[PDB]
Amino acid sequence: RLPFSFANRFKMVLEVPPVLYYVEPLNAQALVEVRRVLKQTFVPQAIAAEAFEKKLTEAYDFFSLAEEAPIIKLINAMLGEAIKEGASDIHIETFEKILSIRFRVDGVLRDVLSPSRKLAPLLVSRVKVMAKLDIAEKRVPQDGRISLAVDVRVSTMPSSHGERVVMRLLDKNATRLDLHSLGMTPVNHDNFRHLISRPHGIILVTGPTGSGKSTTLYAGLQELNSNERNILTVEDPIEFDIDGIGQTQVNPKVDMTFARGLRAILRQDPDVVMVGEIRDLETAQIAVQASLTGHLVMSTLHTNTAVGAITRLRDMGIEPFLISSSLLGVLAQRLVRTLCQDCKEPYEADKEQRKLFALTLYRAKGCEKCNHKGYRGRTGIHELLMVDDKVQELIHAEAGEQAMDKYIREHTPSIRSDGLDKVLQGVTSLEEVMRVTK
Amino acid sequence: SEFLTVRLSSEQYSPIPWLVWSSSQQEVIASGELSDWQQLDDLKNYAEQRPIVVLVAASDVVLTEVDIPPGASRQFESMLPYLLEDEIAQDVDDLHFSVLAKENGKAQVCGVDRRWLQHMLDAFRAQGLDVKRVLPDSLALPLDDEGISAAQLGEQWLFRHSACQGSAVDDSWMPVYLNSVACFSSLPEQQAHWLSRPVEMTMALLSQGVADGKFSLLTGEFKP
Ligand SMILES: Nc1ncnc2c1ncn2[C@@H]1O[C@H](COP(=O)(O)OP(=O)(O)NP(=O)(O)O)[C@@H](O)[C@H]1O
Ligand SMILES: [Mg+2]
Ligand SMILES: [Zn+2]
Repeated sequence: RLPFSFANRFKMVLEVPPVLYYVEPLNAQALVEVRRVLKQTFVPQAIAAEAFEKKLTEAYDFFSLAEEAPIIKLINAMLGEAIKEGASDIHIETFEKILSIRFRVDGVLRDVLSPSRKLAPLLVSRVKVMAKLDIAEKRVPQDGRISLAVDVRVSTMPSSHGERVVMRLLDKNATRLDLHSLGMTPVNHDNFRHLISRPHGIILVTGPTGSGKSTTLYAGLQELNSNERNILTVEDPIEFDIDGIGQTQVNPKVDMTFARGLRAILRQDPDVVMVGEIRDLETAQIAVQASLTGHLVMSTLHTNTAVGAITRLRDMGIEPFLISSSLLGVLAQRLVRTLCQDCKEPYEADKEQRKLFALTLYRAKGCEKCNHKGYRGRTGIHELLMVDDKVQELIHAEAGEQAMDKYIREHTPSIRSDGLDKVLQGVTSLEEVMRVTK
Repeated sequence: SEFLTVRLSSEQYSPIPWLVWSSSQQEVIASGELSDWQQLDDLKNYAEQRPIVVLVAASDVVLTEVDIPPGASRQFESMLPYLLEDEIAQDVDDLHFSVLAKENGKAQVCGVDRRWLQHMLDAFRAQGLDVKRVLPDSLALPLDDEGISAAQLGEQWLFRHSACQGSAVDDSWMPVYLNSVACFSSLPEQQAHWLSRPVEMTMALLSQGVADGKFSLLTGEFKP
């Protein structure tokens, strides 16, 4: 959104494929200025003075509780557990002998609990009342809605052993970045979901310029974004505003640096802290001391590998002992352009290509839909280094990159391996994986 | 004699055209395109021992004219952000300004986001690449006596209005923006008097202008 001062002066409003409403005569200098600020193309549309002013004004624990009404608390705890685990849909299904509940987390179904079958009608009744549905009627499908900032869509349906309930959990916030939609696998997302959910420790997202490290951090903060945690951040600059998280901007006009901004944040009694990046030792020292004094710290570095981030902390001047005790994990990340689904050409891989993995892969080609590239959009490929007992020892002993890479390959997949899986799925080309991976 | 010209923009997902021009031979020695900012390491091989000139996209830059208050030419640059404060669509403290020219009672200004310019220089410094100059891509186009010089680069139309004034606009709303144009590329299906000039590769055309001109946004705080 433009500033109100600028929009009111030149008679130009932005309302989102972004539309730019304007009043004639159009100013060419001001039109370029809007393009500069958005960093995105738009569609100019002419409008009369009276309709413009109206557009301007309108613009500016579940598991423990199961062993023990009591149903009201159970369903509320279940919904809280669903949001915790990051479930899209909650499935309550009644069979002959067994009552079963399942979440679908990032497309993958999962068994959460199988309570007593006798509770089946009570769970169906409670969920109906929350969505203003008919309690007595059990022979037809009933659909309703609830607001809890979660907007749940609930659908009942008749079955042979009663009724089957599904609750689709959707966030009303349209600017929510789903970490799985960005490209993380269910296993990578769970492991990263668990890592950022820890009470204390440093987490680093690393990669070169344009690797989507800021976008991944933002999605991580949005997932944690709760009233039970105090989340704050120092940025240079603030990429975009997340509502609920207190975002401080680095300002050289008052000598407000990353280090000085980070110190000020630590006196605000935070739970989670996010530093734009750790460029110098001064900022690194403070981030390490924050992690050892009961704060979860999140930041970034511009290293090519996940192991390079540990070496980078070593080189800046942080003592090995302090790195081992503080570091929870490193997320190496790259972006790969997704193939155009309309014009992607299949081809069988040769012997040299099969060494990396009839193996069918896909090529770029191109058409008018991609115009005329062969790719349309991007997606992330990842390598999540998890600091466990044996990694802590290797950092302390200073085993080096060579010996540390050996152990890391035994447990965590490479960034290329994650990329190659997407080539098999037909999401991106092998050329694009080999481009960004060295 | 030889130098590498690199065309960057605010969009990190967008391509980065580059070209090695030779003023000694008047020829294109090497040419290519990075897909993302993730390939900045690939520029090492093409740079070797050659000056690097960065062409920032004119879309990511404010090029405008302002009146110098009478008898305040010596203190003008300090007053520059406040005079343009109403005419830009963000906090003017964020921008880094460079005076291109001072003539009569007016001054030619070029503004760019400070953090972006610093971040671009830090990206090249991390790769061992030393950026010698930074200027708007549009101002590297040649001046024509018969009209506004134009050239298409990617899915954008570069326009140089005068010596210090310029712009870059997307194809989709290029015709609406213009409301004679000497064009150094294939003429579009748009627009308003388009004079066809001999066609050249845009990055090669820009590189020839880079060799002629002395403009640079590496001024004040950003001086080497
Ligand atoms: N997973 C993704 N899928 C599709 N587009 C993405 C993804 N991540 C980032 N992008 C886009 O690509 C651009 C680069 O992302 P960004 O998060 O700025 O990378 P970065 O590495 O943090 N940049 P920098 O801080 O300069 O190193 C942004 O403009 C995003 O809109
Ligand atoms: Mg970033
Ligand atoms: Zn296509």
